[PDB]
Amino acid sequence: GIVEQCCTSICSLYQLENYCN
Amino acid sequence: GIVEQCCTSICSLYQLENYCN
Amino acid sequence: GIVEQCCTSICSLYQLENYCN
Amino acid sequence: GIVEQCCTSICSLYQLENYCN
Amino acid sequence: GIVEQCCTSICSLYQLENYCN
Amino acid sequence: GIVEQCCTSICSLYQLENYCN
Amino acid sequence: FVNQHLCGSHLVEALYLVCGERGFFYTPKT
Amino acid sequence: FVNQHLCGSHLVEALYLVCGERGFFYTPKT
Amino acid sequence: FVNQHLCGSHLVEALYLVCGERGFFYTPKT
Amino acid sequence: FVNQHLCGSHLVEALYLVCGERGFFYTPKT
Amino acid sequence: FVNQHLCGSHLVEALYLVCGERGFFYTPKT
Amino acid sequence: FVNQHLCGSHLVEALYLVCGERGFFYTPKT
Repeated sequence: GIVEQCCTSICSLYQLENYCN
Repeated sequence: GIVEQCCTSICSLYQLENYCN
Repeated sequence: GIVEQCCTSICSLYQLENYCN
Repeated sequence: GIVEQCCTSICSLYQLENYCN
Repeated sequence: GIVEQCCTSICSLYQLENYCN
Repeated sequence: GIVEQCCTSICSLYQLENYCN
Repeated sequence: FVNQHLCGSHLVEALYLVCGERGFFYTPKT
Repeated sequence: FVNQHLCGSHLVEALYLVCGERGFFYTPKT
Repeated sequence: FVNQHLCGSHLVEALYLVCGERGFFYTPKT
Repeated sequence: FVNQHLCGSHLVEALYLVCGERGFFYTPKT
Repeated sequence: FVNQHLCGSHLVEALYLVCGERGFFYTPKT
Repeated sequence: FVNQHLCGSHLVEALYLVCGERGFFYTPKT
């Protein structure tokens, strides 16, 4: 969901915001 | 709550479990 | 200039851009 | 012995104890 | 030039000096 | 001996060799 | 090579760095 | 010296290391 | 406590993370 | 991708974290 | 597995560690 | 601020980096 999505080749700055509180 | 509690001198292994999911 | 400025309490996102290439 | 054993996919908590002093 | 050269299997100590200021 | 000696303000490159195997 | 057990430890650093003071929930278990 | 903005980045590493596969919520904003 | 010799090693991580693909010059010697 | 020269630098972090105050011997040379 | 976006963050640590007080230019964009 | 429990985790990185392939004994308990 997030690990396998960003641990493959880093996610974009906005993609990380989706997991922000 | 957790940062100021463990960023001061590290918390114990059990104290970290309180923040586990 | 940059180390003593950000190693004290972290700089802002824009402040880091000043050192970008 | 320990590097090639844990640098492949992380070792278990007990496996690390074997290398404890 | 330097990343793809050292991020593959680490460069030698002297190779890093070439990128020193 | 080594932690309190290098965790204060970093040790010199040779000082670290004393702890090498 | 390691695995998620060590890779996620660094994904979180950039996570809360982008959130700034905000927080986030990290669950390494899809 | 840095601050929580960088200290918390490493507290999380040990956090999910103790949780193993479990997850946790990190909120650097008491 | 360490010193700049170790603190700067982590300031650069966020530096090029903000620059993305761009680069930057790091000189720990004002 | 790096190599053991950088991977072991992080295996030790969890090593003495599990040992707590105890110590350990790290030899990256089987 | 990550990518240069995270691998370079650690190559710089050894870079200025070898340079000592000197500095260096890091450009992750050949 | 953390403590030796986290500071030593990074002293070892430079330790075996200077030793190269050699190894070393790390005991955070004087």
